[PDB]
Amino acid sequence: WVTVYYGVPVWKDAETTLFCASDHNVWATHACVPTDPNPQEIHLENVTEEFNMWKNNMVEQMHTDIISLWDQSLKPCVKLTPLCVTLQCTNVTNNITDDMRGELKNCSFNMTTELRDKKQKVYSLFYRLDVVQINSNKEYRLINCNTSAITQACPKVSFEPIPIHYCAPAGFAILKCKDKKFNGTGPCPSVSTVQCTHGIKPVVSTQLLLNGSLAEEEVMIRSENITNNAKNILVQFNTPVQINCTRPNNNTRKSIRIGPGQAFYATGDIIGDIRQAHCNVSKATWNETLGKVVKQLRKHFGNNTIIRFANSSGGDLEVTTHSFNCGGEFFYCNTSGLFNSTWIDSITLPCRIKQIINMWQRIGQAMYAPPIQGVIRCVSNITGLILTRDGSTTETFRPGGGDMRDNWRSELYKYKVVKIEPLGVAPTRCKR
Amino acid sequence: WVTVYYGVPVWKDAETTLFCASDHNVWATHACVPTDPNPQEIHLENVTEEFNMWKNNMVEQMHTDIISLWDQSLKPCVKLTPLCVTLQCTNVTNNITDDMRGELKNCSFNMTTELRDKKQKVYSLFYRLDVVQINSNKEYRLINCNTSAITQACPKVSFEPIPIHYCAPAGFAILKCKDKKFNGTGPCPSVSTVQCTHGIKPVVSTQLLLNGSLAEEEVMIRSENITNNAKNILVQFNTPVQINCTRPNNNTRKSIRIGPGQAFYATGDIIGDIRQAHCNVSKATWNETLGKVVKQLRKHFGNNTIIRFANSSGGDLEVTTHSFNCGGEFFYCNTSGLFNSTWIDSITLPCRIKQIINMWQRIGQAMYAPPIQGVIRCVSNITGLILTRDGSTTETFRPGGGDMRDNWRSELYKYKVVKIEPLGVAPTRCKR
Amino acid sequence: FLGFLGAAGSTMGAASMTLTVQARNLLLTVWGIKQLQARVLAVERYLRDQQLLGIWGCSGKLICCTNVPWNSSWSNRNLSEIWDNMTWLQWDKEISNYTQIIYGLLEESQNQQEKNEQDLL
Amino acid sequence: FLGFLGAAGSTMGAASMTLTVQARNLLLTVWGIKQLQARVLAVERYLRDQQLLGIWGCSGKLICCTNVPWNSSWSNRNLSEIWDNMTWLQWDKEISNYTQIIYGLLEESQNQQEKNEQDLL
Amino acid sequence: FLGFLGAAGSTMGAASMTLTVQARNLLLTVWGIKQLQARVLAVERYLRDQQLLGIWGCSGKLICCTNVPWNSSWSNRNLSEIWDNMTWLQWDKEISNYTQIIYGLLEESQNQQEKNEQDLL
Ligand SMILES: *[C@@H]1O[C@H](CO)[C@@H](O[C@@H]2O[C@H](CO)[C@@H](O[C@@H]3O[C@H](CO)[C@@H](O)[C@H](O[C@H]4O[C@H](CO)[C@@H](O)[C@H](O)[C@@H]4O)[C@@H]3O)[C@H](O)[C@H]2NC(C)=O)[C@H](O)[C@H]1NC(C)=O
Ligand SMILES: *[C@@H]1O[C@H](CO)[C@@H](O[C@@H]2O[C@H](CO)[C@@H](O[C@@H]3O[C@H](CO)[C@@H](O)[C@H](O[C@H]4O[C@H](CO)[C@@H](O)[C@H](O)[C@@H]4O)[C@@H]3O)[C@H](O)[C@H]2NC(C)=O)[C@H](O)[C@H]1NC(C)=O
Ligand SMILES: *[C@@H]1O[C@H](CO)[C@@H](O[C@@H]2O[C@H](CO)[C@@H](O)[C@H](O)[C@H]2NC(C)=O)[C@H](O)[C@H]1NC(C)=O
Ligand SMILES: *[C@@H]1O[C@H](CO)[C@@H](O[C@@H]2O[C@H](CO)[C@@H](O)[C@H](O)[C@H]2NC(C)=O)[C@H](O)[C@H]1NC(C)=O
Ligand SMILES: *[C@@H]1O[C@H](CO)[C@@H](O[C@@H]2O[C@H](CO)[C@@H](O)[C@H](O)[C@H]2NC(C)=O)[C@H](O)[C@H]1NC(C)=O
Ligand SMILES: *[C@@H]1O[C@H](CO)[C@@H](O[C@@H]2O[C@H](CO)[C@@H](O)[C@H](O)[C@H]2NC(C)=O)[C@H](O)[C@H]1NC(C)=O
Ligand SMILES: *[C@@H]1O[C@H](CO)[C@@H](O[C@@H]2O[C@H](CO)[C@@H](O)[C@H](O)[C@H]2NC(C)=O)[C@H](O)[C@H]1NC(C)=O
Ligand SMILES: *[C@@H]1O[C@H](CO)[C@@H](O[C@@H]2O[C@H](CO)[C@@H](O)[C@H](O)[C@H]2NC(C)=O)[C@H](O)[C@H]1NC(C)=O
Ligand SMILES: *[C@@H]1O[C@H](CO)[C@@H](O[C@@H]2O[C@H](CO)[C@@H](O)[C@H](O)[C@H]2NC(C)=O)[C@H](O)[C@H]1NC(C)=O
Ligand SMILES: *[C@@H]1O[C@H](CO)[C@@H](O)[C@H](O)[C@H]1NC(C)=O
Ligand SMILES: *[C@@H]1O[C@H](CO)[C@@H](O)[C@H](O)[C@H]1NC(C)=O
Ligand SMILES: *[C@@H]1O[C@H](CO)[C@@H](O)[C@H](O)[C@H]1NC(C)=O
Ligand SMILES: *[C@@H]1O[C@H](CO)[C@@H](O)[C@H](O)[C@H]1NC(C)=O
Ligand SMILES: *[C@@H]1O[C@H](CO)[C@@H](O)[C@H](O)[C@H]1NC(C)=O
Ligand SMILES: *[C@@H]1O[C@H](CO)[C@@H](O)[C@H](O)[C@H]1NC(C)=O
Ligand SMILES: *[C@@H]1O[C@H](CO)[C@@H](O)[C@H](O)[C@H]1NC(C)=O
Ligand SMILES: *[C@@H]1O[C@H](CO)[C@@H](O)[C@H](O)[C@H]1NC(C)=O
Ligand SMILES: *[C@@H]1O[C@H](CO)[C@@H](O)[C@H](O)[C@H]1NC(C)=O
Ligand SMILES: *[C@@H]1O[C@H](CO)[C@@H](O)[C@H](O)[C@H]1NC(C)=O
Ligand SMILES: *[C@@H]1O[C@H](CO)[C@@H](O)[C@H](O)[C@H]1NC(C)=O
Ligand SMILES: *[C@@H]1O[C@H](CO)[C@@H](O)[C@H](O)[C@H]1NC(C)=O
Ligand SMILES: *[C@@H]1O[C@H](CO)[C@@H](O)[C@H](O)[C@H]1NC(C)=O
Ligand SMILES: *[C@@H]1O[C@H](CO)[C@@H](O)[C@H](O)[C@H]1NC(C)=O
Ligand SMILES: *[C@@H]1O[C@H](CO)[C@@H](O)[C@H](O)[C@H]1NC(C)=O
Ligand SMILES: *[C@@H]1O[C@H](CO)[C@@H](O)[C@H](O)[C@H]1NC(C)=O
Ligand SMILES: *[C@@H]1O[C@H](CO)[C@@H](O)[C@H](O)[C@H]1NC(C)=O
Ligand SMILES: *[C@@H]1O[C@H](CO)[C@@H](O)[C@H](O)[C@H]1NC(C)=O
Ligand SMILES: *[C@@H]1O[C@H](CO)[C@@H](O)[C@H](O)[C@H]1NC(C)=O
Ligand SMILES: *[C@@H]1O[C@H](CO)[C@@H](O)[C@H](O)[C@H]1NC(C)=O
Ligand SMILES: *[C@@H]1O[C@H](CO)[C@@H](O)[C@H](O)[C@H]1NC(C)=O
Ligand SMILES: *[C@@H]1O[C@H](CO)[C@@H](O)[C@H](O)[C@H]1NC(C)=O
Ligand SMILES: *[C@@H]1O[C@H](CO)[C@@H](O)[C@H](O)[C@H]1NC(C)=O
Ligand SMILES: *[C@@H]1O[C@H](CO)[C@@H](O)[C@H](O)[C@H]1NC(C)=O
Repeated sequence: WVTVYYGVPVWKDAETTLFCASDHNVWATHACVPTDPNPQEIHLENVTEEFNMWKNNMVEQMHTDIISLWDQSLKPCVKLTPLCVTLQCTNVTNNITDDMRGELKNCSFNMTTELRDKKQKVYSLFYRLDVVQINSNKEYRLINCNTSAITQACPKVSFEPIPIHYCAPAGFAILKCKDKKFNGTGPCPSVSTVQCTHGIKPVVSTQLLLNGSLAEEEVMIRSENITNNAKNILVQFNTPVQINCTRPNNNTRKSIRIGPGQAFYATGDIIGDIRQAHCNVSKATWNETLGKVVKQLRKHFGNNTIIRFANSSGGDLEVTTHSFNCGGEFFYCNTSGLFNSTWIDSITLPCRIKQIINMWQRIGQAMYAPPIQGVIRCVSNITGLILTRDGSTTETFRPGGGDMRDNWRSELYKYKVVKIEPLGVAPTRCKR
Repeated sequence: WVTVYYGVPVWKDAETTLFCASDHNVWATHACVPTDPNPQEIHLENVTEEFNMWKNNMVEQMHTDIISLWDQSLKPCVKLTPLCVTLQCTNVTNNITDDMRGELKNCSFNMTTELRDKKQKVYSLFYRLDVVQINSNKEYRLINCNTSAITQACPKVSFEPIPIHYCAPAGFAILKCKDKKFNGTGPCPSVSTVQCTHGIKPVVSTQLLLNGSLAEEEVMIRSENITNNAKNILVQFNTPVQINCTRPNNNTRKSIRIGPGQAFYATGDIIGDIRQAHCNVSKATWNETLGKVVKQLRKHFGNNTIIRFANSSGGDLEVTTHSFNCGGEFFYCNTSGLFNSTWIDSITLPCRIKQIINMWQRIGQAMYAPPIQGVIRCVSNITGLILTRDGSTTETFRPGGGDMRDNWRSELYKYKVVKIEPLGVAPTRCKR
Repeated sequence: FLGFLGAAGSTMGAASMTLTVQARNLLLTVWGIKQLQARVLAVERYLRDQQLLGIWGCSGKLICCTNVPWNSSWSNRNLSEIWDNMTWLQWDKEISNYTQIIYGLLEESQNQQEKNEQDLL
Repeated sequence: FLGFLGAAGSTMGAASMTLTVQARNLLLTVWGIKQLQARVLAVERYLRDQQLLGIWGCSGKLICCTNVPWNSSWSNRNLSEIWDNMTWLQWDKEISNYTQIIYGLLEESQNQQEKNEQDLL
Repeated sequence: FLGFLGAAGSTMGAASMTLTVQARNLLLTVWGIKQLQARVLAVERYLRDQQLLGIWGCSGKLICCTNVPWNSSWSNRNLSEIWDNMTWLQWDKEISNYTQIIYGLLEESQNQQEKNEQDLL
């Protein structure tokens, strides 16, 4: 009566190590497995599987992998310890517009040279957000000097978010939920087995999610607990909103030798006029998009509820603004022009630029972003929002963010990792 | 009719990772598998196998392994950053012969001390090839100061080229071609299977191949394409030519403390007379050897062709001279006295010595070779040449080199790595 | 037809014809360690199942008929329901609590016949 | 006699008496990773062949007689040429294009008898 | 009863009923390498013994009866002493010098019957 089968199509929830695969990067370079040009996907008929995007450890793994890869790409680069000196700074007033009056500072300092016996007097431009006035009214220091060592990113390694595919090790499988109108939790039909995830771009941003995937039919609202005001709401658009960002300043770069085989990349004089960095969002598109978002929020809050949008709360620049990295430079844009309405050309968002960046939410590891020559222009898709609900007839929504896991959870919500358990027994009617 | 066999003696070409084995080294120390005192070799009767030494990835692997081992042996050693200072230099004129007038410089400088608050005035001797005049007519800097950081090799790790055996992992095998008069390509009979290669010494040199293996019967000319003047010709001798090199200067060494637990090894005053380093090649032996080389070149170029030898073309010292490392010091010898003839006591080759060495063909990692006390005398075998053909009745051959892979290709030409494929099927006459 | 896990939603007797489909899918130094650990684990898991089939006398088989009777207390169902209605995922849940009992019994009966077979030779 | 691969130049029927000779030869952290990868791979390759023999019903054997007929289109030669003239290296080249077909057929016939053997019990 | 190695002090015939007890117990990057090497080795040692049982024709068994006669020169004792008085540790010492001879004979007899079984089909 007892019979033993091996190769039985049974699985259990599991947590394992996934490996990266992909078709001068910060992240995946040669330490990444080449992908399968014709990957498989198998539809599972009559299979219902429970998914929970808020308990998905693929998110934790991706967070750890991208931070570790980030650090490994800075480890061999030039230390800028010799740069933490007293700076003598004045204002840049040459062909400066009103929007940036006081934003750039012209600083001179005594830097080391290839030879230990000699110093050189050099100057460079810094943004006001990179420096601290000390004491002598022209004396400044870089912002990180009392907190951390700073290194210069190697200007050969780009920050372009080249996609990574996560693949399961043998004995494991990745299940994908294809059920449209899947809100991140509970069971879903239409489950398929895949070898690897689709390519997910490690785009780093706050408030607005850029260059991600789109919802299949309608705008979707996902949250761990929609009635808990301490939780974030991830909003996935079913259409992109195009955003055009720029730094309209023709910059030049100069190399300062600071030691035997090391150089600092400094910003030289700006060619032409000096103007403020900004992003343009089409107003009509934004308005239609916001339309769809409210229609869906009402499904959870009432169709007779007043829904208001408001700008972010105060706090650190890295959280209160829309942070992104494009063209190799780090932008901090003011989104109060996008979130200012009751219910529901172009909208111009002014932006600030920084050179000294404290990544993720760490303290102790700062990096200096070498300046980029020429003029930067970026075109990207807003594919979703991170909102926080401020809270009896109205609700207020504000932009949120800063926890990078929310930016990956939004792409990995469809995937689950399971472990295959090939043995099983059953009654039959035979006897050895 | 179908039957399945496992353990079938079939193989395919393959590329794998081989491991090192061997019977205070730069290269193989304890991270190397002890060898088998009674290694096996199995003659394969009736097996013809195609070999191609120019596509042999064992060469690429060895090149990568020796560079990586080299770097790991410098990683923990003293940095000489504090040495890149302005030097005040004069000439060494005390008992200096004419051959070296102006070759050595007596330089003083302000060096750091164990204590951060104090400096010391020290002096040392440098070769003119190690320094650059700057500006003040006595001011010099070390040559690498505007290019790279320099580290001091640890004077406990020798550079002696102790042999390495390459061994295949299970499932793989190394096939050896024993066919005498094998020119590196095409099929050959007399193939045997070995567990590991013979011991190959990682001798680093240009132009002349030293201390390698000899041809079994006659001098052999090997090339990828003998009619392509862009390719090198490897010439393997069937007899050694003995070469005796020396640095006839009784040097002394002094230790300068430069920090808390670090010291710089400097060259002190030379004891006795100062004379030029040189190498002696027996003339008659060289002439007979060259005789044999031409006789064989004529097989490819015509027996009525005039064959001329000439010295190297201009360019970097590391290429135009015969570079080698012996006794712990790096020699650059002038070979124009060996390659100066139409067709076909001792020949004295003058040599230069350097302390600052840029290994392989890299830029950014320089090393300082601590001086060796006493007098250096080396005896070695020239076992082959690297020639380049300069090119309608005559051909000119000149010394070549600088690409280290050509020095290993000359020892690994006999070996091929294959993968064993133990399953196979065949018709038979049985039925389960 | 469908490949790996394609039969997951099929009934137990519709499935169990695809056993080779699933059986074949079981097969900077920090990234090196992570990948090797994943590969070493796949090997170890595979071998534990093979050892277990071996001690039960099922080595080399995907469908092994044993000499242990089925206890109705483990699952009081007939063959029609088990093989024609249920899927393997459902079955695994139903008898999860009896797996270790069954495994112990399978080992014991093999030890007994392995010895009887020696006495007969 | 000769050891590993000694029979490589021998004919197929002279060879195939040495199957255990070849079967037994299949078995600073950067150097650590390189060596472990080589060792892990040797294990994985070994196990894939063993799994394959298992699903074909040839587990535990070096010479396995199967129930799949030979198609003359794969190689129209008689036994005298195959076993007395040819070597295994030559044979492998001759039927390289049919290897996957043969492997698929071997798996199928095992699945069929594995099931017939259950019905007879 | 007692678990792993519990029978070590028992006689050979009292032991050898516990074979599954022992069979189942055979299964910062620097610490990573040390642990992986230990795990890789456990796998390699396991597989070498399994390969060896395979070439002797004992695959899948814990107690394998072979077709090789016992040479009294290896141990001139009767069954009563070997199975009722001696322990396995004592026995292993007594015949240590004959282990490789016995292993060679076991391989040879399997090669011969493996071939005879082909001729009979
Ligand atoms: C959202 O996706 C879009 C596209 O999918 C992405 O926009 C792309 O950004 C990159 C980087 O800014 C653009 O590529 C650059 O274009 C400029 C044009 O003058 C070139 O000069 C750049 O080349 C320099 O830098 C390279 C860095 O390795 C060097 O290798 C090279 O030699 C040059 O120095 C570079 O080509 C790209 O064109 C756009 N794509 C489009 C369609 O505009 C956007 O950034 C994504 N959004 C976010 C926030 O990531
Ligand atoms: C070609 O091969 C020959 C031999 O096969 C090889 O010549 C050998 O070179 C080494 C290194 O120069 C010689 O050994 C040295 O001899 C001197 C003699 O006074 C000793 O002082 C040296 O010992 C010191 O350095 C050691 C380094 O670890 C210390 O451990 C030791 O305590 C001393 O400090 C050392 O013994 C060797 O004798 C010759 N061999 C012969 C036969 O002359 C030659 O260099 C090879 N050619 C090339 C280019 O590699
Ligand atoms: C920043 O300050 C520097 C001086 O510290 C300015 O550079 C000088 O510009 C004058 C203009 O004629 C030149 O004559 C000097 O020779 C320049 N000095 C150096 C060191 O080059 C610089 O232009 C200022 N930059 C900005 C943007 O205001
Ligand atoms: C983001 O942009 C808005 C719009 O330009 C800034 O809003 C101004 O804030 C000051 C602060 O009291 C008000 O007095 C102005 O009237 C605001 N302007 C408008 C049009 O509302 C806002 O300050 C910017 N945020 C940050 C952090 O700089
Ligand atoms: C913004 O989103 C649109 C819509 O997804 C992207 O355009 C699509 O790109 C895919 C790529 O295969 C095409 O198949 C679609 O047909 C494109 N849609 C349209 C309407 O052309 C667009 O590339 C995205 N922009 C960025 C910067 O990623
Ligand atoms: C480092 O300094 C050396 C010495 O001044 C530079 O090499 C010289 O470059 C000039 C360029 O015209 C040549 O004419 C000289 O012959 C070179 N000298 C030698 C000894 O080769 C070298 O380029 C400098 N390196 C850098 C990165 O600037
Ligand atoms: C190199 O220069 C140094 C001085 O910088 C010479 O050393 C001096 O030699 C005189 C000779 O009597 C001594 O009195 C001094 O005390 C020495 N100075 C030191 C600091 O020791 C040195 O001999 C020169 N070396 C060569 C080879 O010319
Ligand atoms: C290598 O040695 C030869 C021989 O001593 C040097 O040859 C001399 O080169 C100069 C350059 O014009 C000639 O004027 C001499 O007549 C040459 N002498 C002989 C005997 O030919 C050669 O220069 C040395 N090479 C280098 C790079 O120093
Ligand atoms: C130079 O080559 C000769 C010839 O190969 C080497 O001497 C041989 O060394 C082997 C080592 O086992 C002996 O078996 C040979 O009998 C030696 N030949 C002679 C003629 O004695 C010599 O050692 C080589 N020199 C160097 C420095 O490697
Ligand atoms: C402002 O731009 C014009 C454009 O030609 C230039 O000539 C002028 O000198 C600039 N002013 C300053 C202060 O650089
Ligand atoms: C730079 O501009 C700011 C604008 O508020 C002003 O307060 C500051 O004093 C200016 N600095 C100098 C050096 O003139
Ligand atoms: C550089 O050092 C000199 C030394 O006198 C000092 O006067 C000068 O102000 C320093 N430069 C700066 C920009 O601090
Ligand atoms: C998501 O869908 C499940 C399906 O039952 C539902 O229970 C859950 O409440 C939904 N999420 C929200 C935020 O309503
Ligand atoms: C959602 O948040 C509310 C806020 O108090 C809490 O009471 C409720 O239990 C939460 N939902 C779940 C499923 O815990
Ligand atoms: C962005 O640039 C494209 C052309 O590259 C233009 O068509 C589009 O309207 C721009 N978007 C905005 C918001 O200006
Ligand atoms: C939000 O808008 C208000 C309008 O008064 C402004 O004061 C506030 O600073 C804005 N907050 C941010 C973070 O931009
Ligand atoms: C927000 O809406 C009010 C409505 O009167 C408008 O006056 C204000 O300028 C808007 N704020 C922004 C930042 O556009
Ligand atoms: C920046 O100025 C230089 C000066 O000639 C000009 O050639 C270059 O095109 C300018 N860059 C841009 C993006 O306009
Ligand atoms: C040259 O050598 C002799 C040898 O004794 C020595 O006495 C003399 O002082 C040396 N000359 C110099 C300048 O050192
Ligand atoms: C050193 O000798 C060289 C030989 O040419 C000469 O040119 C140089 O000026 C001498 N240096 C000193 C400091 O006398
Ligand atoms: C060492 O420093 C002193 C400081 O006055 C200087 O005069 C001397 O020339 C320096 N020595 C050298 C060799 O440069
Ligand atoms: C090497 O021998 C092969 C054997 O056929 C021949 O084809 C090849 O041309 C030879 N190499 C040269 C350089 O002639
Ligand atoms: C050898 O070099 C000549 C030079 O042009 C070339 O034509 C010939 O094809 C090369 N040989 C081979 C085999 O490619
Ligand atoms: C090298 O030295 C040996 C003795 O050690 C001597 O017999 C030989 O002739 C020398 N070679 C030359 C070229 O002088
Ligand atoms: C080669 O010999 C010639 C003879 O005039 C000489 O000029 C040339 O510099 C020599 N080349 C080398 C690299 O020694
Ligand atoms: C090269 O040969 C010529 C022949 O006359 C001779 O004069 C010359 O000195 C030789 N060159 C060398 C470097 O020996
Ligand atoms: C170097 O000089 C010292 C001075 O006594 C002497 O003892 C030593 O032997 C000399 N070295 C050589 C190789 O002659
Ligand atoms: C069946 O299981 C029950 C307990 O679940 C046990 O008491 C009974 O003896 C078992 N049947 C047999 C035949 O052992
Ligand atoms: C046997 O199958 C029939 C089919 O209807 C089912 O009703 C009955 O309950 C089954 N037996 C058991 C033990 O459940
Ligand atoms: C033999 O192979 C041919 C194609 O190569 C195929 O059509 C034929 O049916 C095969 N024979 C059998 C019995 O299947
Ligand atoms: C059968 O063997 C004979 C031996 O001469 C050979 O000639 C014949 O061609 C073989 N059969 C086939 C199908 O080739
Ligand atoms: C038993 O072993 C002895 C040597 O120990 C050997 O001579 C004898 O032939 C063996 N018996 C048999 C049957 O082979
Ligand atoms: C057989 O068993 C008896 C039991 O007493 C023992 O005395 C005898 O020596 C044994 N045979 C051999 C070969 O030792």
